[PDB]
Amino acid sequence: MHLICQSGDVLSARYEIVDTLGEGAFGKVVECIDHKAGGRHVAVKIVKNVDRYCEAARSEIQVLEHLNTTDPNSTFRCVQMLEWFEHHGHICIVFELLGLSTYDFIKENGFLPFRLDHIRKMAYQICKSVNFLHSNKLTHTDLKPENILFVQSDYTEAYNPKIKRDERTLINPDIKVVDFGSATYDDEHHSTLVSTRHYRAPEVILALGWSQPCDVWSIGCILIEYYLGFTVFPTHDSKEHLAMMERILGPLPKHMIQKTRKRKYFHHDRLDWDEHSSAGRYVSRACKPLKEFMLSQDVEHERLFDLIQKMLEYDPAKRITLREALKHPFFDLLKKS
Ligand SMILES: CN1CCN(c2ccc(Nc3nccc(-c4cnn5ncccc45)n3)cc2F)CC1
Repeated sequence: MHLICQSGDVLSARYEIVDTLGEGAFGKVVECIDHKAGGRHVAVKIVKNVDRYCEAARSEIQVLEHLNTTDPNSTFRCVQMLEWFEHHGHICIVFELLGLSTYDFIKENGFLPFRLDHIRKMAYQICKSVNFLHSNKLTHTDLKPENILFVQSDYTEAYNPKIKRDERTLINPDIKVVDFGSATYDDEHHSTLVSTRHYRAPEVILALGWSQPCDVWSIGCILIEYYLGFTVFPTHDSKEHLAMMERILGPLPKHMIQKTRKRKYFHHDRLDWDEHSSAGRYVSRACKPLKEFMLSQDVEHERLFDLIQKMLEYDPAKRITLREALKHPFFDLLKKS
């Protein structure tokens, strides 16, 4: 992989590598000068030569040709793919250049949460963009802070004596959504497993089928991370996740516990869980009812926490849609002149 990129390398006799932006399971994204587009800077994703990622990359291109044709102005803030190509048998996708991820900024800002007026603007653009997928019979399936990128990443730094550390604040918190490698059409085959551990919806964990709603869950989880600076679901393990869900959101619905073919996770009608074990005590300590995480009782926090609660509905049918989410009172303050 690194054998196929170094600063100075030229790709498709067009793109000159100046910087690695970041790496991942997929491969790496590099910043390039495009010599045949007036020296415009672009991001190029170089995909690991594994069929798994090869397949993912190829569908990502078909989804983005679709989204780009449907929204040529990029009004719904999906990342714009400019073109793609092959370099030593690795698939390469060229995008408009974006800054670092909402995850990166949190991490670099000392794992501090975003301030609320930024969460509102970011939550809206995430909901508008992902709803545009939902309007076009697509589910992203893999929403997480890492896959939400800032257009501009520039920030001011200032010492907050409220928290006794230096705090970084975005100038422009505008975001776009990336990684359509896992995006599935309503008419296409649905994988048994989708989404990253912490942002997996309960319908997905319990193998009850999934669709647009499994995205709304993930967003719910994103907005908590932004509010706190850490996930409220810190775990790799499936059963542990449901146990944390139970402590924060309350008991799983009767019908979902009934219908699930993953009966490994249940003992009659309750989660098969020794609360007095390694994972057990950890959950009792690390989790509490959702509303006990609110840092303020200010009206603006409660209306955010009402949306998060609506997004974390256990039943995907009842679960608020993003068309409704965009109407929620939390966003009234964006629409005031
Ligand atoms: C530890 N962090 C270090 C920073 N990393 C990082 C920062 C900025 C971009 N930029 C960029 N621009 C346009 C498009 C894309 C993009 C398209 N598709 N994808 N897919 C997955 C991830 C990014 C993108 N990325 C890229 C970076 F990797 C992430 C990992």
